[PDB]
Amino acid sequence: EMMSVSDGVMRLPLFLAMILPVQLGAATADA
Amino acid sequence: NHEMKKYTLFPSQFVIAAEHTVQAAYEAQREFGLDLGSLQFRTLKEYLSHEQ
Repeated sequence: EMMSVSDGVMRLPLFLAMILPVQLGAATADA
Repeated sequence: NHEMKKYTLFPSQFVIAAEHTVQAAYEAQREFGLDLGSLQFRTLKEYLSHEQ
C-alpha cells in the first residue's frame, strides 16, 4: 500500500510478440 | 473462424551475504597471513552462479 515497501507500485505489462497459425499442405500429387 | 489466447511471464529474486568478525580475522591474518574478506567475496560470487 505504501510506496517505500516497493510492493505498492501497480506495475504494467508488456506486449512482446504475437503468434500466427502455421501453413497447411500435403504432398500427394506424385501418384 | 479463429480464436486467440494469452500467456504471461514474471521473474524472481535471490539474496546472499557473508560475515566475518574482526578478532578472528586478525588472529587468522597474524597466524597464517590469509585474506578472509577476499576469500569470502570470491566464494559468494562463485556460489551465486553455481546454485542457479
